[PDB]
Amino acid sequence: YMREMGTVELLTREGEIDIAKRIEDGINQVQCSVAEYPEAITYLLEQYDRV
DNA sequence: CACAAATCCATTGACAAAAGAAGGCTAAAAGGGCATATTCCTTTTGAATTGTCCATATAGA
Repeated sequence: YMREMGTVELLTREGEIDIAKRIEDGINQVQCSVAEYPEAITYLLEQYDRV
């Protein structure tokens, strides 16, 4: 385990910021893909009524 | 050998204890959420197999 974790190198602070921006990009892409789906709204409407 | 009485087995009935449940409770058990910065652990003996040279037989030059 120590070897396989030692091959990978650490991160720079700006590096971590880059990775975080990548994650936001992914999550926003998936939220937009959900947004182009009408039943994505229908399910939330039904659930609110349930509450 | 029949008729008169004391002694048995059965239901009425009620009555108290006991248990199966149900709810109301409370102790407890299990999640979840934490944002100055944390970067690589602490005795031999023998046999059988496996990896290492050696004899050697053959094939080209």
